[PDB]
Amino acid sequence: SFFTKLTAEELWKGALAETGAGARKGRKKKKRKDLNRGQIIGEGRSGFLWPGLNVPLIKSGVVQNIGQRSKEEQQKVEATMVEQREEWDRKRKIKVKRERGWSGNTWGGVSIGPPDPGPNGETYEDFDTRILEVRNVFNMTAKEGRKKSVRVLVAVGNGNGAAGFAIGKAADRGDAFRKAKNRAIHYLHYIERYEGHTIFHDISLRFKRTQIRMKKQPRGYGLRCHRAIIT
Amino acid sequence: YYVDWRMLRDLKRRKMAYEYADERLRINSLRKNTILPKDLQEMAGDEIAALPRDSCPVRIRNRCVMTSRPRGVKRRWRLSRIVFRHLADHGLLSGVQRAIW
Amino acid sequence: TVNRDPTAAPYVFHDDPYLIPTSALESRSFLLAKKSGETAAKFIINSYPKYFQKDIAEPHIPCLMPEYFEPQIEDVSEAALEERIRLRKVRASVDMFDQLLQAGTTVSLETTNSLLDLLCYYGDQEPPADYPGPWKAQNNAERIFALMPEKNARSYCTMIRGMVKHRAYAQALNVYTELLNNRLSADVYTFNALIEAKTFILNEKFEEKWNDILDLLKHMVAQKVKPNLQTFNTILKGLRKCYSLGRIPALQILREMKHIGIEPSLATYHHIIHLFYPRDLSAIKMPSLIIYDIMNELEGRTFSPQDLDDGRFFQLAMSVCSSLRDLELAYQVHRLLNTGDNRKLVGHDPLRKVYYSKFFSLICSLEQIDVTLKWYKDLIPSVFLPHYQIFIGLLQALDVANRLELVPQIWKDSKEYSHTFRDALREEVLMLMARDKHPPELQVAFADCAADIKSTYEDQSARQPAFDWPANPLQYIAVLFLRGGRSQEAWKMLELFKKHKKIPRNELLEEFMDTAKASGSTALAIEVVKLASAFSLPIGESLAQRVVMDFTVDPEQKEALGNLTEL
Amino acid sequence: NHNTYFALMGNLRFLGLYRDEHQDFKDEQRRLKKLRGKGKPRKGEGKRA
Amino acid sequence: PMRRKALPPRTEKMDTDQDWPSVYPTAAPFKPSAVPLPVRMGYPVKKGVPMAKEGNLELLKIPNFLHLTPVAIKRHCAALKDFCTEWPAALDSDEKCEEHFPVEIDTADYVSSGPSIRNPKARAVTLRVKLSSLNLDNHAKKKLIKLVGERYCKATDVLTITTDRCPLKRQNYDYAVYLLTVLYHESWKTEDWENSK
Amino acid sequence: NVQASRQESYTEDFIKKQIEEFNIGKRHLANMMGEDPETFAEEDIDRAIAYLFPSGLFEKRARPMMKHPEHIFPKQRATQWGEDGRPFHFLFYTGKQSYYSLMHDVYGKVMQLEKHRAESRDLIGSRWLIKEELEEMLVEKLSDEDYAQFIRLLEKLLTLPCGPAEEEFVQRFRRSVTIQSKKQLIEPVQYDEQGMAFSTSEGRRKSATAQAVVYEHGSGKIHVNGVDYLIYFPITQDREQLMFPFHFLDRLERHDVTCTVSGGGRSAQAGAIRLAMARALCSFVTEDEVEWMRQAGLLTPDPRIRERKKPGQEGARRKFTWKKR
Amino acid sequence: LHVDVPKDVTRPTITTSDEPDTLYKRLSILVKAHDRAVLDSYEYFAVLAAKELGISIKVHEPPRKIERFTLLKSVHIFKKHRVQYEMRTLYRCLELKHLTGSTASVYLEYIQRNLPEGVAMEVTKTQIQQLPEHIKEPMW
Amino acid sequence: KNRAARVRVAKGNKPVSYEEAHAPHYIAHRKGWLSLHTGNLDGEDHAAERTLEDVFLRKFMMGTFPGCLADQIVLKRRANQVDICALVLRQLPAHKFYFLVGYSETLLSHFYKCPVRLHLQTVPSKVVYKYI
RNA sequence: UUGGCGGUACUUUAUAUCCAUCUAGAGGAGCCUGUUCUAUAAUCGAUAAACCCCGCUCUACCUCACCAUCUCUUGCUAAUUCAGCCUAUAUACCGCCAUCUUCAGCAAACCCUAAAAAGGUAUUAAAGUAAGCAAAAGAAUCAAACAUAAAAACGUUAGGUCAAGGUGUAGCCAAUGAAAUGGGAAGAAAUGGGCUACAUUUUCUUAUAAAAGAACAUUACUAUACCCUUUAUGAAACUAAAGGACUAAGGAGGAUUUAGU
Ligand SMILES: [K+]
Ligand SMILES: [K+]
Ligand SMILES: [Mg+2]
Ligand SMILES: [Mg+2]
Ligand SMILES: [Mg+2]
Ligand SMILES: [Mg+2]
Ligand SMILES: [Mg+2]
Ligand SMILES: [Mg+2]
Ligand SMILES: [Mg+2]
Ligand SMILES: [Mg+2]
Ligand SMILES: [Mg+2]
Ligand SMILES: [Mg+2]
Ligand SMILES: [Mg+2]
Ligand SMILES: [Mg+2]
Ligand SMILES: [Mg+2]
Ligand SMILES: [Mg+2]
Ligand SMILES: [Mg+2]
Ligand SMILES: [Mg+2]
Repeated sequence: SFFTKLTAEELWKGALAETGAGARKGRKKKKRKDLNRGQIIGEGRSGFLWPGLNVPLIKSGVVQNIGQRSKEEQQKVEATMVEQREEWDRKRKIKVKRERGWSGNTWGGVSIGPPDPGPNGETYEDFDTRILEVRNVFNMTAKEGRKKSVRVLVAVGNGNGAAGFAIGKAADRGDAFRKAKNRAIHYLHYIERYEGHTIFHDISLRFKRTQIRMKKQPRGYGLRCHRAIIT
Repeated sequence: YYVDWRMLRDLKRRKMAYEYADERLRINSLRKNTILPKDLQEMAGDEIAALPRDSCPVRIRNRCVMTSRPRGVKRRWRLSRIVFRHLADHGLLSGVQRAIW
Repeated sequence: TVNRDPTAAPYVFHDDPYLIPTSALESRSFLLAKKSGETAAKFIINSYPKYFQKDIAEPHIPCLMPEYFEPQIEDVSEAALEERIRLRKVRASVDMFDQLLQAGTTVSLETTNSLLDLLCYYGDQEPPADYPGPWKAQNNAERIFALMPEKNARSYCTMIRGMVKHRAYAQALNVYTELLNNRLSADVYTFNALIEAKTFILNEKFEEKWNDILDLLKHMVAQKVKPNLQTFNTILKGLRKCYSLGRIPALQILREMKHIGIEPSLATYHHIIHLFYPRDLSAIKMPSLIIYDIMNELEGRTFSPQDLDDGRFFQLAMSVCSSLRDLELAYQVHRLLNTGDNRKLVGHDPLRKVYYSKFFSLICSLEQIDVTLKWYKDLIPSVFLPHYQIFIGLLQALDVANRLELVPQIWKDSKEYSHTFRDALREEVLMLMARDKHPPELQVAFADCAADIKSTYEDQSARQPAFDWPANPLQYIAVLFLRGGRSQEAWKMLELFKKHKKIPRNELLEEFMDTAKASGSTALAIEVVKLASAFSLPIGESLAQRVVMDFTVDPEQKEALGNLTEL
Repeated sequence: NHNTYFALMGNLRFLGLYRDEHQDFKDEQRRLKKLRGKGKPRKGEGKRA
Repeated sequence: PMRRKALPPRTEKMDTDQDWPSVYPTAAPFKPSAVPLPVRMGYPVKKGVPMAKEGNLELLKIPNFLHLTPVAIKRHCAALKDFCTEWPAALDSDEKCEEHFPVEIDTADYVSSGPSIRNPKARAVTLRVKLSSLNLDNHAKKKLIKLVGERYCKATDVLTITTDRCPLKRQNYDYAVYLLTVLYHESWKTEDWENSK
Repeated sequence: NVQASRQESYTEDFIKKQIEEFNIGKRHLANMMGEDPETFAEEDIDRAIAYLFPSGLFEKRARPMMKHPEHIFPKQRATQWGEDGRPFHFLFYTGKQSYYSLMHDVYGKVMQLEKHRAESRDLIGSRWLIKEELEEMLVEKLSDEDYAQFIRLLEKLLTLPCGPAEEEFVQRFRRSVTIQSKKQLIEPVQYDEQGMAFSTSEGRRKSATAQAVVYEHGSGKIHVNGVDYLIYFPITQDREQLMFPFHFLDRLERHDVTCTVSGGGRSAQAGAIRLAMARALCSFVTEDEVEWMRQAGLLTPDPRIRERKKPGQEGARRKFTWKKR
Repeated sequence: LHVDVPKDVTRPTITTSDEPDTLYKRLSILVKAHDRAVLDSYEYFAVLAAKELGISIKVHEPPRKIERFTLLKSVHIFKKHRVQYEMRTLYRCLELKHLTGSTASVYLEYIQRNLPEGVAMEVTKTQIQQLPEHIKEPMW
Repeated sequence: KNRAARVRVAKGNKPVSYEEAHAPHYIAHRKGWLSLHTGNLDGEDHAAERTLEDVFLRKFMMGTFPGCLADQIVLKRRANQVDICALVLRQLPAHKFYFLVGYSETLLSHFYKCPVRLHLQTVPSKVVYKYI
């Protein structure tokens, strides 16, 4: 019946099944598609031509009249649209370059860009941000049981002596990246470099239970340090 | 296409009752009285019985015109309670509002 | 009670800013799209009638039901032929008529005449229609006419009319001769076609030709047939060919029209005007005065459709007024158009825009600017969306009244009517604004207008790969910026003369120098010298010497200025 | 008349003057299902002989 | 092929001394581009003002009276005066009307929205006459009152005949007049069985 | 991840244009309604908009409005610092510059009164402004603790010797309590064709409504709906309810009442008459007596009416039996 | 229009017949609507129109009617939980007096053609006529 | 919890129109009725037939102007005249709207045997009452 | 560390509510109705609070989805190797709700911590801030208030509903589809809710609920059961009402439990 037909928004809402108990139960998956994407108003399977809707209203000074395409002409148009569908579908398939950090499946050592502009258009394009750890911590709650947050440790620096770090926590990873990235720009140390390429002297220290033993080295020695220290 | 095969059977019952309305009226009148001989009344009792069963107007059921629901219908709109609430709760019925008092 | 809304588009067009027709081309295109959508619905209704058959309207509305044009009577009988004739199918009716003759079944003479009417009127061709013609010697119409056993006056008359309609003048006249030989009598409609035939045919001698047409009129009285309006209108329409010799005959006809009791219609005067005021009239020195008498005769009268040339009258009358440069007469003609419902006879799409365009142009030329602006607001856009030349006439009128303060406003109006990118219009606006000096406030307003007209050139340049900045607009836009507190912008525009390789004019160059002296900026003064050197203008050297005396030049400036002087 | 509405709107959809989001949705589910090999069998050739 | 640009609203060109009846000659929907008023409608959000006219569905949902303004109604009624006819001056009171026109015929019309103009209630007609206006002898009035039963009201002395049995209103109207004529003539007739009361 | 429309703060040029469009709106609305623009007022505007845009929405905030921009647009708090960035007020960095600027003044006043050194009830029947009113005066938001402290400081000022300057100051924060006149509205005294005085009043109990017509002089003859009161009211308790008004004022056998009660039952009709007689008898008693009636319950309408039944419940309050488990 | 104005606007032809005109002693117009404000605006338009044509009019508000019904809120079970709906009808009665049949047709057309959407009219004309000529004289 | 015609809260990024924002209990209080006919007034007939026409007329306009509707349409019945007032986005060219108006009017006048008119107010984009 | 829990103390608590107080009930009899059980060739769903006069504001045929028998095979539509499916999964969903609940929170952007898994209040103030949703306000019950309704976020119960309709996946396509006719039974059974009675503040009659005259324990009170007649609806009485007699049990109900400010 024509009266039991529902709109596209309501059809995809049910079919996708995003809302529901499945989402909280961790449940490739079906992909929403727009069916009006390539459809032109006035174009039908029968191939009629409607002046002023899907064809020119006047052609070479002649007022057009209603017409229909031949079976051969319509078959071409139908096949042409089928091709245009394949072209659009292929676009989604493409996967493009990114750079891995310390490992392919880890965020550690991945550049996420500069911090956001400041209050008075203070750009930080000369600063780069690097991820040092991404953790999925959990807090038990009565409402949700186990609730998950993303704790991200990032570092920032301009490669010219100024650097800082911060931790950002959120429920979404993208938000934790923004929080840490813009927080770290507020904790910028200035580090003294001997001739711009090394530390001024050997440095040994213990921070809590971590021990670090740095050594001053000549030019061309390169960075021979923990991957995080290299970052 | 109608909503379902049940609405289709109901539609045919409604169109066969309209065809047999005068006939079932004239014959049934001969039975609903005490003025005519009982022999005629006993015979009219069978002429009305012989008519097709779907001519009988008590086999019609009022169903929601849009969902074909047999019960829960409101006769002024011919819609089920579920369909009526969807149109009413969206401001699409002219003058229907929620009752607060 | 209600009158036309002066600030609204015609009622046909949708009342939305996005859907209001900006130009005259969109006006016709928008209506054709509306008519096209109406035809798309009527096609679906007439092709799937089973879905448009339930009738829920009390009283019943016949005009909202599906139409059926194909015969539904299958049996081959005189009645079935009558149906096809009523439906106006020409080929199918001929087949069933021949089949009736093949069987030999009787066919009524009246029914046989209804077939000839359809064939004669449509000239053997199926009625024109839209969905997914000379007379032919061997055709169904003439063949059926011969097969007819019994002939009557109507039968011959139908042939005479159909032949004349389909340009068979010579044959039609021959058919009339037979009607006289049979001693039958023709009707008024047939006499009108015969007169239309003699006129269309080219006769060597006018005097013979006129005496022939009169002979048809004399036989109209012998046969006790009284003439109608069309009869006289047809004769006058024929007389428009002989402008010189048709004047005395034409007046006599109109006098005879009143004596008979036929009332001259707007069409009847449309022909007398054409005959007395030729469009290609070399003798404009002393035109005729008849137009004044006609308007006096028709003053205050109301007219109704009674001919097919009634619409033509109003468009022609205004044209004669514009030729005579009489604005009082134009008001009388327009005043006649407003009486009663005469507005309905202004004309169709081709003639409606000519009448008002001719009318408004005459107002601007010969009317006070104060009144001219009243007419401007009333007619536009409600009546007609004018072409750009109308605005050039309005702008020129403002210049002649010394009211150039309104030129910026006219520009804003023009943009709504799709003249934003019109080169001719943009050049007129800038030219008048920058033709002479003005008080500071007016110059500032003109400068804002000049900036707006500059944006049109700029946006057009960006969109189009190949764009040329016309030289005169560049001078006008630059001068206006200097005069209106936009000198900084004018210095940037100085570079555009070199980018587009346009030769700066001597006046503009010295104007830039005058402003520089007041500013006291030697650097800016030297900038003018740079451009003069580029185009090798002779005055450039004199201008460089002028800078030397106007400003104190630093030693660095002396070297830089000397280089440019050498260049 | 449910037959008039369902038929009339179907005819309009084939003329390009009406768009049925529901039908276009179903037309693509059938297209995809046929590719997967779950399409409707032909009559008389069902799984049971 | 850039997108089309909408023109500025035509309210900008409207003078404050315009002929508004011409702007809205007949009932039309609210057009924000034709109504030169800064009207706002909508329950405002916190720290917000009511919504503006452009794109306002609530203003569109209103049956506006812009076409009916005090200036229009007076200009309309001035034209409609030629249609009207003058009530006879002599009939200055209701009692005066009962004297010369004792019969009251009630007919009802119904106006609704829909494709059908048909209403079942429009056929009914009601005749009301006072027995005092009728020329009735002492015998006749008693016979008229017994026959009509509850149609007669002693308090008001009014006979009410309501006829809806016939399909059309012209038939029901003629039937009620017929019912009165038969009752009147029958009331005057005296039957022999009446002597046994 | 905040992506919602920001506050569309209204600049002075914005509100200035909104006032020019409103001024042009009035001239058009006046021309539509055929009135004179010069005299057209806010009251006429509201009436015109209600005619031209009939809306029957119950909430009147949601109805069409063509009001002055000042009334609709909230007053924008002005910038608190200049171009150099220096705040205009010395208490800007407190976060409540206006609350603390006011508390600074009142504390300085208190100190001078205490250093420098009669009945304090200069104003009576007044209240301290509520927090919402104070917030408007300060053009800022306060907490409940901020209001409580402000009042305590103002009270201390009143305790101390106060010159006329202080009395004017504390006046600003005292709002005249519009104590309602909880007193009877005495009815007029009409006169009949005979010339006797009589008063009339209506009464409503439950669904019953009565219209009594007490007469100044009578022998105690009460007629209800043209019937006697012993006949109409066969129950003693209903007659006692009619006795209560007169017995209270010791006016038995001195008035003649004519009642007309329609609706309700026997008890609801006696109660409606009791109120109708009490309100009519007010015109024939002293003002001290009228207060005696009002304070004994004779002049108060009874608001107790039957409560609607609830869906899913046996009655107004009765519930369905909670089924055994 | 500032300068361009119609000259002699065409007006409909009204021809006086020789038939006598109907005489309506009363003419009650009961308008109904869900909205009170629409009735107020229509009442003003109708009363103004009557006063401009010379008709005598009175207006009152018959008591409003509210029709309420209950439905089941859930799609399945949960009987005790319901939802209630109501339809409100409001009335304005325009009682006209002493109208000829020509005045009542022009007035009713003018006000019926301007009847807002959602508004229903119930005209109740009360004609007054003489007695039937047969009834006038008793005939045996 | 009540789920009827309530556009639920998200994270402040969901634009909602005035019609969508208000739940059913605000009908006749803050928002009016989209259709106005006389068929639900007391002592009036043909409510069922007016209601069925509304359902169809709304589905017809959605398909005939696909993606071009800014808000729900408003249906106004006066006498036998039907008036459709639709807020439409300015996506389509101007001439296409003239075609669809002529088509949709003629088609619906021959389907319901009444005079049907289409009134289109074009908006630059959907009007957002609040972000919820 | 956070949550949860504790037959761990401490303080404050529910407002027809945990106990207590008050009134009428339920639990006993008779019936009406749901459910389970038993059972039938013969649906489905709900089935602790939050099912049990529930989906049904409603089943003699129809409704109907069930069982038995016979029959149809392009089998509603403009077209379609297509139509149709009350076929499985509510643990894929939309839609529309229940429950906590008239509970007071929820989520977004920030800021702070000798590091942060998380936490963030003190008013004579000690690191928290400023917007959104809910509550509040407002509107409705046509003066006023109060009250009652309505409203009530995020979540909890993979809560309810593939049988309102729609729909993802899987399945049937001479059958899991379509249609006709006839059936869908009952109970020494348990249980939930209702109705009526058990009487004297009662029974019958006139009245109008005031008053009066009779009745008043073996059938006096007391059968909406069974049975017997008549009427209403219908084609069909198997239904409902009204009379008639027949009349059995019941004598205020064990623990226990429901509702009412
Ligand atoms: K669900
Ligand atoms: K089957
Ligand atoms: Mg890898
Ligand atoms: Mg189905
Ligand atoms: Mg039934
Ligand atoms: Mg109770
Ligand atoms: Mg309790
Ligand atoms: Mg059955
Ligand atoms: Mg069956
Ligand atoms: Mg099945
Ligand atoms: Mg679930
Ligand atoms: Mg609850
Ligand atoms: Mg309130
Ligand atoms: Mg609330
Ligand atoms: Mg479950
Ligand atoms: Mg289940
Ligand atoms: Mg009693
Ligand atoms: Mg029977």
